Amino acid sequence: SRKTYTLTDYLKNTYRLKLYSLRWISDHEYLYKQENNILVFNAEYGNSSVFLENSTFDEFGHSINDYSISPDGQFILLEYNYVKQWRHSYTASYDIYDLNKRQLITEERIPNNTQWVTWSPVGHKLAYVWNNDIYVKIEPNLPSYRITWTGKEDIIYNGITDWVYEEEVFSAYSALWWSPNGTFLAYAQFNDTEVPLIEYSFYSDESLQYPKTVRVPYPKAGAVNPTVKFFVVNTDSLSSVTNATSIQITAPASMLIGDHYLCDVTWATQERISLQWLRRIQNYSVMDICDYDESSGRWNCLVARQHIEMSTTGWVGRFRPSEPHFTLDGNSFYKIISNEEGYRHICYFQIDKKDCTFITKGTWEVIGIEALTSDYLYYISNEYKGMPGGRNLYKIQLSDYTKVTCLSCELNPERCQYYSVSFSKEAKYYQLRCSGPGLPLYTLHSSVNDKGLRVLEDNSALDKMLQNVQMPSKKLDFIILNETKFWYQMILPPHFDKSKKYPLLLDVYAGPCSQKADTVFRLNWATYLASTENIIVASFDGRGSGYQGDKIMHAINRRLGTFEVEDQIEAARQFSKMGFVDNKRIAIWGWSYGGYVTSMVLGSGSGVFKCGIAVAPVSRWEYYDSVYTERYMGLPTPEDNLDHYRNSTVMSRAENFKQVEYLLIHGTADDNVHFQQSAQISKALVDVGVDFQAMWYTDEDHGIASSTAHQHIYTHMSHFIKQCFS
Amino acid sequence: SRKTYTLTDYLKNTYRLKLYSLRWISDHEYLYKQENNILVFNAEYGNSSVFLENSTFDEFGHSINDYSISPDGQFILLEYNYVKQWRHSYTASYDIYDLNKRQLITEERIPNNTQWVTWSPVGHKLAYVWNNDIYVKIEPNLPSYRITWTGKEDIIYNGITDWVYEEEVFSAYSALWWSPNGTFLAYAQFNDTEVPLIEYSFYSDESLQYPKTVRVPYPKAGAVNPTVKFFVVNTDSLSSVTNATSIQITAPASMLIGDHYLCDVTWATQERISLQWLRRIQNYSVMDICDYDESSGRWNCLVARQHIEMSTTGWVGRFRPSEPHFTLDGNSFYKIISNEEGYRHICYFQIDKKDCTFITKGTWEVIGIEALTSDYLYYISNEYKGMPGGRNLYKIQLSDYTKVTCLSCELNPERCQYYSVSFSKEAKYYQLRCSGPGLPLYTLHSSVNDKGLRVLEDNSALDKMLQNVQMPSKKLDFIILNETKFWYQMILPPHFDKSKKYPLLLDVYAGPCSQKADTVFRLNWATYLASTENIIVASFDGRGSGYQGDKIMHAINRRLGTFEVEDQIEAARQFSKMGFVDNKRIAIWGWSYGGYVTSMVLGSGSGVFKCGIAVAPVSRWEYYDSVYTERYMGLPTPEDNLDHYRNSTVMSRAENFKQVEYLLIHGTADDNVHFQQSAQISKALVDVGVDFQAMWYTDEDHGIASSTAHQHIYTHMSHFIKQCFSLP
Ligand SMILES: N[C@@H](CC(=O)N1CCCCCN1C(=O)c1ccccc1)Cc1cc(F)c(F)cc1F
Ligand SMILES: N[C@@H](CC(=O)N1CCCCCN1C(=O)c1ccccc1)Cc1cc(F)c(F)cc1F
Repeated sequence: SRKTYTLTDYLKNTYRLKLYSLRWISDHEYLYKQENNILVFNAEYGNSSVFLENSTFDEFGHSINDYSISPDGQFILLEYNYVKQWRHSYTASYDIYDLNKRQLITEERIPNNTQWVTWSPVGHKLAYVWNNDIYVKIEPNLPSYRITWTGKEDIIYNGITDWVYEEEVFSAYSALWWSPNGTFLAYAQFNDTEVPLIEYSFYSDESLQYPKTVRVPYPKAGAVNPTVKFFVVNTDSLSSVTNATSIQITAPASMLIGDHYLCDVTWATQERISLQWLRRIQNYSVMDICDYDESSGRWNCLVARQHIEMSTTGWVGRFRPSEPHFTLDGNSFYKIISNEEGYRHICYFQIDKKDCTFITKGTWEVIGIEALTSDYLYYISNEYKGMPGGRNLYKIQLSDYTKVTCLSCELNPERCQYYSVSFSKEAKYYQLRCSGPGLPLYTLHSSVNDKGLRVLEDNSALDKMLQNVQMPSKKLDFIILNETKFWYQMILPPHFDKSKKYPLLLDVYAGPCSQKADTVFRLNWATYLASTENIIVASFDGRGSGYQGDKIMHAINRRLGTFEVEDQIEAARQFSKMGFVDNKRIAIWGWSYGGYVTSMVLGSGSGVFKCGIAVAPVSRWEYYDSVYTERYMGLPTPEDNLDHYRNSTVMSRAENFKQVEYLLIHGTADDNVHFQQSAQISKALVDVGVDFQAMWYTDEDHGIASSTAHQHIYTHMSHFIKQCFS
Repeated sequence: SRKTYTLTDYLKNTYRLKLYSLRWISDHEYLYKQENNILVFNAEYGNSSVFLENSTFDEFGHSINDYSISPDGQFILLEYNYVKQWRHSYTASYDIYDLNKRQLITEERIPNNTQWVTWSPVGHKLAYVWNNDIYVKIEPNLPSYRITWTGKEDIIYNGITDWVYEEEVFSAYSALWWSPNGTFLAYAQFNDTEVPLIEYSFYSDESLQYPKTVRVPYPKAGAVNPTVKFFVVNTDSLSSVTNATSIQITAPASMLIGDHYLCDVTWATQERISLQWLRRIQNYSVMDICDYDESSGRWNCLVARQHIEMSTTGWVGRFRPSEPHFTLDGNSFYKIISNEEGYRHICYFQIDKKDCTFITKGTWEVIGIEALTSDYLYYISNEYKGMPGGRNLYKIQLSDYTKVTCLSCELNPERCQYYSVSFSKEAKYYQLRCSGPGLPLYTLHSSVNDKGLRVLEDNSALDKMLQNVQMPSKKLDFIILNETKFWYQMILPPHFDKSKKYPLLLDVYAGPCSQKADTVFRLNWATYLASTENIIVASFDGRGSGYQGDKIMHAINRRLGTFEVEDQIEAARQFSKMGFVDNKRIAIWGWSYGGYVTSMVLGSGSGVFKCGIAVAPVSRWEYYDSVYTERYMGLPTPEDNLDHYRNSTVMSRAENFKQVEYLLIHGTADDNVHFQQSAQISKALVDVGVDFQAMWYTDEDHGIASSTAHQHIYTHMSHFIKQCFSLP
């Protein structure tokens, strides 16, 4: 009777989720990439027009992987020769096409191996980074102006982030921010001169005779950190004369006293820029608000405008201090910050008034501020039904905080409990995106009335296909631990009979401020495990998890590898007694932080797990990068937290692996969690004589994401799970 | 009923083979280390005396791992702070103890981190190498004389070999040879300046924050090779004046025309040194014989004394040209070289007469020349019973080649078919060492009559223990392939019943000039597999194997990865039809070259094997070192042999692993077969989508020999074999 969602269905993508990625180019229209051609839509009525033909670039000779249309609509940026670097960085080649004259610009071309390119927010200026230096192009076909002269590979970074700032703070390679009307181009500069280098072999294609040694400036816990400087250049004064003058914005003095980080940059108006700085001990941050001094030429940040955000229970912000959203005139702003009760809510600030006023409150949290008009502030929160794993769009009346309206809650409560949104330029319209618990549903709305204009994509195609297959169901609920509730989720096999006993796989991540129990619909490896292998796949959010208040999130401050691993153990202990769970067949797996936790759990000696898999695990915190590790662990010095750094390694628990079956997997070219970390785990297991399974993936990084490696690791892990369970 | 030889018995060494390692210090006495104390024995009667007390070094503060007594008997060299490097090289600290005055010498001490130390053959001079430079000490307590000033880590090596000369040509770190009475100290110097570097990560103890990158000058196939120079210094002219004058011995011109290697140095008399040179294409070698010119001060090598040794079927020598054994006056010498029929035999040379005369002949081979007197030449060969896997000591009368006597053959034919020997200084006595098929047996003999003086060690202790356990048996036999015989051996489970069907594990190495089928008694992993798991463990010697003549050994010249892998397949195919072998459960494993072969066999598509294990395998020849690879494969250039270099990779056979269960294992710090090789195998397997098992050993090298790693790999492989055979 009917088939199931098989491993091959997962690996080969037989059932695909349709999306509807649009890009607003104004307050009334958006672009819609349609594989071949790019269309422009009228939000109000839904009528479209071909903006760019599929055939426009046949005889280009190069495969284009992406394109960027100037705010103007006058030019289009073509990206090709894409070569991936880290999680966000990459280099490519670029050609600009003039839509005014259907020509391909041929002069003063952007160099090959360009590191980053971006239009100004208005008109058609360009800033790009090449050989670590910043360049500006006022017109697509005119010579470009060199802004920085200090770029040097692996040493001086202008306009682009070094390894740790990319991964841990800006989640981007770009370190340059244009002012709203494009007059100013602000940028950061990173000096990695004394940052040690992580080195590892990269074998490359078979033809390479000698393996290459990759070296990337990467500061591990407690090591020397990159240093940073911020600058602002006026792109209307480049003219031709001499080298552009970049005005630096320094300090704050409370930051200069020791190591610190630049952690946010947000333009407030044409002449006001805000900056957030974080001390190396990340429980204290400062926001400066700097104004352009037309007579002086410099930028001054009035101490009256300085705001301090600190924490006494932990670090500041979910992963870094949140970003400010300024009102039109730039004299006030809204920002998500922790409550006195420990819940993240929106607080209203006057740029020159120290105390703010919360506009939202309650035991739930604002996930993020989505749009600000002079009337309303739109935000996403998990307030609805009191479930931390749901997401809904709300709007709050700026003149009366009592008038808060939920805009997504009731649209289709059965199928939609997790939304994200995308507003037009002046928030006249917004696209709601529901991604669970039912199939994704994309809709378009107009802010004046909040009425739904139409359904953009309802995934009906996928729906027809999935009713021919025995799909698994998902249960989102909670259990109680010491007077506080903790949520969990279970992917249940089809025709789940609580009478029968099922094996159970604990899918874990559990890093600080994470969430594995939610209402999102997913087609993944767990779908296959439940549907075909009839394995229940659970996830639990214990101490340390986020979106539930600092009492739960900061529970692991300076204590990684303790409560989050114990709560995973307690959850499974509780699941085993549920009645539909086979005690004798409970397993655990995780990737990255999940791998760390999975390994700490298997070596805890609990005896609750038969077997487990850890993919690219951290094994000891001194091996991970400073910005992340230190944020939760402090410095690994005897005066600070070295003792716990030493008490929380997977290696120290080697002996207890005797009791379980373990699968350790790691990519050899992992630039993030160095192969080193699993190399030390295997060496410790060998030293006490415990047998285990292993698999290395040659040249794969932290994502083990090449087509073949991805297929191979899941296939390998599937064999492992079925064997431990049958 | 009784126990078996278990995996734990192997990993924990519960049944140990006793040895009797002696060291001759004269023609009448030898030393015998007895854990605590070192004794000196009188060969004639067997009476001993305590030479050095166990307690002599209690308050030394350092654990001593070895010691060397000067030829004199006057001093003793103490080795401590031993830190291993490659297969033979290491650094250590040294202290000299004066036995004349029971004192520990405290002045002008040998440096810490010394790379190599050796007494002169006579008296008590010392030569040692430190920071790549040569030093000489005329007296243990006097300032030493710096001989070389060019040493530079990883670049210029004086008196010590670089990585490839250590592994492939001299099998030692030492590159210095004293003359017979210690007057001259000859040495080689290696320049690795343009040799590329192999680089790999070394993780070290957990406390290392950032992994270290090791880099060692290592020339892969076809790359730039180290260059070499030979020198001779007179240690009686060091006196104090100035820097010692080292006299260089160059050429031969037939060698200087291109890349070449220094491949042997053998002193002939107090003033005559011989040297063998090998061209980079290793089918041609030249021997120079150089005499000290007292008036000139230099060394001249008379072209009349030059001898060429070349091969048209393959390379020269088993692994390099063999070494000469000179007669008293140094005007003649005996050397093992290939026959016109292709068999290695002893031939007699006049230093200035071009054509030699073979003194042994037949379809068997002389393994090595063991001792030369004015009367007789003592040698080891596999002549007896026509079995290439046996070893016996023979003596041939130098005045009449017809009088050859076998000295070991009949001593104990049932238990002993594999001997090695150790002669005293002037061959007055010799120690025979039997290592199979029965338990090892060590005996002492006197050459005058060849009578047995006494049994030194008969392993009776082990014998008592082994009769309480169900030990396996060993069968040495042959099968015929295309009119020629090929030997094999099988470790058979106890109470073997040819009626029952047994799973069979093919244990393979099969590199050029190797031999896995022999009469040696062994206690290893195969003993456990047969005794406890009742698995038959076989080994076969096919084309390319040695000790059976060049027709078989050179069969793979320029053709690695072809006939030796095919013959392994044919052997297993034949074994599967034997009647006591289960077709459905045949597996294969090998280490190193064995790993390469095992992988080529599993990827051949034969279907004969269900599963197999490859430990530290070579995967493509361009990744291995020049001296070894090129010897059998030529240069990897289109004009030469690049096509076969490309046709013989494990990676190209990836698709055929779909049919088998494969276990790939490699040490991440393997400086010999770089992890790189298995990294390319796994990446090729992943690319065609074939599932397999893997295990990396952090910081372990080509031997995966630390105590814990050794135990862990055998345990892991045992689980894999039992599961593939459906036991447990
Ligand atoms: N440093 C972590 C950054 C991180 O958690 N990010 C990026 C910064 C914003 C916070 C959310 N997070 C996401 O980018 C993300 C990263 C990794 C898994 C899921 C989601 C990445 C990370 C943490 C670890 F504990 C690992 F071992 C591996 C890893 F990549
Ligand atoms: N290069 C080889 C040197 C070698 O065979 N030696 C050293 C030089 C004298 C000839 C005999 N041989 C011995 O040292 C020895 C080494 C290894 C196994 C058996 C015997 C070593 C070797 C060859 C390979 F094909 C491997 F992949 C690994 C390896 F160690």
